[PDB]
Amino acid sequence: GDEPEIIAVRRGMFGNRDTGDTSGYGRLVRPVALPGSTPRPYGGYFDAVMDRLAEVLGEERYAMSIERVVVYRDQLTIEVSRVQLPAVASVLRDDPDLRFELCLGVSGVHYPEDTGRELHAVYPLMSITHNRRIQLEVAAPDADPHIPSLYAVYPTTDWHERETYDFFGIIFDGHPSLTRIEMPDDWEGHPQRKDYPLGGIPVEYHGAQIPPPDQRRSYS
Amino acid sequence: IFTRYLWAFELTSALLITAALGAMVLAHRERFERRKTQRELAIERFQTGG
Repeated sequence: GDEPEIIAVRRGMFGNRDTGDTSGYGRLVRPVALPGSTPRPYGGYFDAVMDRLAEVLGEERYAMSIERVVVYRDQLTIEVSRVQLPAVASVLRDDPDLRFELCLGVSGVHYPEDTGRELHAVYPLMSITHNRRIQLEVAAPDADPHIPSLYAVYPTTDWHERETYDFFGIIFDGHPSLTRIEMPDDWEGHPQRKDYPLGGIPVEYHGAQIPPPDQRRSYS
Repeated sequence: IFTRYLWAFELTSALLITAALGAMVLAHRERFERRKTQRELAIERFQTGG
């Protein structure tokens, strides 16, 4: 794809998920789109980093692996295609010009409205040698939440792949042991998924109680 | 001890030396079986790590 990545479609003015407190304002339809591919002249060293990545990777392989490049707020995010993640990770880590020796972790985020790409894993990579920073974004469907584990390339991803599996169910296949790290192994569900309820209890008060914030109204 | 039995007293030193030698020879493991130090165990390829 080439259009910006719509993650949610909000209907109605005032950011109201429900029908609307006032009649007549619920007809606005605004898709919430995360930024799409950036025009080629990336700012700063991002342009050099992508030039080197496209040089080390073959043109065919580069096209197959890099789904998108997003330069947002002077930060570079390579939407990498799944499956190819280990290859590009190895290239980034090992290549002298890229040399992103320090992978800082793996963060899971869930986009239940993003069809075919509900689960995203974010790999913040830093190159101390060149003092550079990038992020890799890998998308997996909710129905097939598998992603190639970067354990061979970045051992630090262990306990980050485990944590993101625990909180989102992303199956980092190839991981030495993808067991729950935060939740009990007996736990049911993956808490940080949006569909997973907050699980709070009403706050008690003399003569009343306040339900958890997830049950009550909101205007996100 | 030091007049009538000084000879036995001195030989007790030989007993002690033999005990120490036996302990060292039979029980003291040498360099070839020295357990790897934490420093040594922390570097193997990338020790536990990777």
